[PDB]
Amino acid sequence: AAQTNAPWGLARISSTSPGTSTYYYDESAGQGSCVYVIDTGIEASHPEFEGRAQMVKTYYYSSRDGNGHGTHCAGTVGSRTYGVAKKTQLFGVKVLDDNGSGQYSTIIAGMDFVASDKNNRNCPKGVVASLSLGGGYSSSVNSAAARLQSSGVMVAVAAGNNNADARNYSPASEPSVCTVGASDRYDRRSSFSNYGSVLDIFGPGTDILSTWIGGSTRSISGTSMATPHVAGLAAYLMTLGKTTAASACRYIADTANKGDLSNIPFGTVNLLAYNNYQA
Ligand SMILES: [Ca+2]
Repeated sequence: AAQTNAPWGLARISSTSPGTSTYYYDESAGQGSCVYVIDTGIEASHPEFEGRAQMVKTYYYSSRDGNGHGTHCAGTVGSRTYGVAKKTQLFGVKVLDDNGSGQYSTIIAGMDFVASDKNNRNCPKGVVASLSLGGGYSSSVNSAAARLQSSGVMVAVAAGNNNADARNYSPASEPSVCTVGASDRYDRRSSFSNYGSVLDIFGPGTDILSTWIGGSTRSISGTSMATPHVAGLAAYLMTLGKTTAASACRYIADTANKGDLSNIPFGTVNLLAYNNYQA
């Protein structure tokens, strides 16, 4: 399949080179996989989701995304126009309030919720979780992310936006998950992206067009935007049978575009997520 005039980040993850605008992907498009978006919620009624999105848990008085961030992330995972895995099922877990913040205890509870809830969902090709959140180092937050990954979910987490070593942030610093840095359309490390030996992969994170609340769209930037590109890529690859939840991060790193990013500090991977699709 070919989607012309796609958002630059979609075009980038199916290209060996920057500067193109068509997204190429196998038409299976993540069908039969599931992605949990653990964030501010998802505006499921948005047509871009085509009935494939649903809120499954909230820790607040409503399950509505009153912020937009979770809707944007979900859109990069799996919206029809802005998504990597255009046929995946999307499940929203609202651990962040409408101001975009959440207590670590609530975030931990939402991770444990996903580890159990996947047993209530039909995801024959596999389960992914996209965590575009984080704060300072917490061993409890890291151990919750580790449990989620151990349960058989491919966990993708944002590296953080501190232009610092991700070793000091959670869940970014949990070794066993897939920690995602951000790049821009000219293949630079995004100025704000964290770095360090705990990163597994980079994805597009600067000026990312996706869905927003009120049935709208907008471009925004962050490692929060890079993470759902990798989560959607994992779902896509698991539907194609190329990898499994336990192996997807390594598979993505093995098949990534290698050595092509600028402003990568010594000791940080220079790997950019790539779907290797050959039509
Ligand atoms: Ca890792």
